[PDB]
Amino acid sequence: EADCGLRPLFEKKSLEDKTERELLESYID
Amino acid sequence: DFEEIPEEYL
Amino acid sequence: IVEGSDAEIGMSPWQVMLFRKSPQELLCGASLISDRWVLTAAHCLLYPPWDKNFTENDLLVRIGKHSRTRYERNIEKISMLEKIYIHPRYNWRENLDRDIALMKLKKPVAFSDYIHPVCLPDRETAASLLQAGYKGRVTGWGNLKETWTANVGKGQPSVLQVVNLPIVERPVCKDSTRIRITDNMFCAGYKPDEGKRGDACEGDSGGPFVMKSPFNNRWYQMGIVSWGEGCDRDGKYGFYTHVFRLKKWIQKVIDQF
Ligand SMILES: C[C@@H]1CNc2c(cccc2S(=O)(=O)N[C@@H](CCCNC(N)=[NH2+])C(=O)N2CC[C@@H](C)C[C@@H]2C(=O)O)C1
Repeated sequence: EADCGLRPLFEKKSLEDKTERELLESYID
Repeated sequence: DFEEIPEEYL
Repeated sequence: IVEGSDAEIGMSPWQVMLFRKSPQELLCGASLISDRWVLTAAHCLLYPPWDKNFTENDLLVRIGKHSRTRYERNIEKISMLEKIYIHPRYNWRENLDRDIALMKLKKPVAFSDYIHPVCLPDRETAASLLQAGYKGRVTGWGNLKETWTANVGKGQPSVLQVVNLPIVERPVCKDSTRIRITDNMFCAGYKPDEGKRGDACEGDSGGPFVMKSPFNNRWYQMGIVSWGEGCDRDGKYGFYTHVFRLKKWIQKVIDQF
């Protein structure tokens, strides 16, 4: 219920951090 | 080192 | 954090600092799972072999920090502990099995752009994210090097450091230590032939090992910075507390209902 995991200055602002994609790509290898 | 925090906590 | 980077502001809003009153010093990392609960590693509060045994009155909790040493008046929040809970079967004598601990804040904290809770995984999430080869992220204010030339520099970072490490196949972990690893642990790090480095290190303990769900765009805390053999050594990896396995205990302690 409680929202969590959504960063107020990132996710919520539709911006992504500098190395976040490394995480993501590691899934679709 | 550390900058000092309010003494009420210390 | 070894071979990591400066984190961006507000990059880990759930990152908590465990501060020691006197002497004033950084004890460990930790995370905010909610408005009043903090999740850290047991060995941060209790390690008999070194006469380590902190209590609710010896520590402080600093949430919303970026800089390691500054007193960030406008952004951080300093809380006092109401009660500490260590896993009853935490094995500090042999392998640190069940290295988990919860801390109950005295007063709820106010969420902000800098202070936000991280999520705890469920069966499917844990099931699909915890797969060797997949990357996780570690954050902390601990040593930048396992070792270094005294007085010629500063082993500690100015701001929060971040590193992304891949999960390693169980068998591989098992073969790297003489230590008895349990199902309550997991390992991460690059392999010697991998061409990359990085590790958590002293001062990073208790810190969170998180992962991002592509489908729901949320961060999940899959592990806790636990133990290791030195920092950033080849053919060695970091060991994290398996948060998912210990969820029932957390659940039992918290009692939201
Ligand atoms: C089963 C562990 C294995 N190793 C150790 C133990 C106890 C003290 C020190 C060591 S260590 O110096 O090898 N490594 C540190 C730090 C390693 C950091 N690297 C990493 N996390 N990848 C350690 O694990 N610790 C855990 C126990 C605590 C008391 C001391 C120390 C810590 O401060 O990190 C028991």
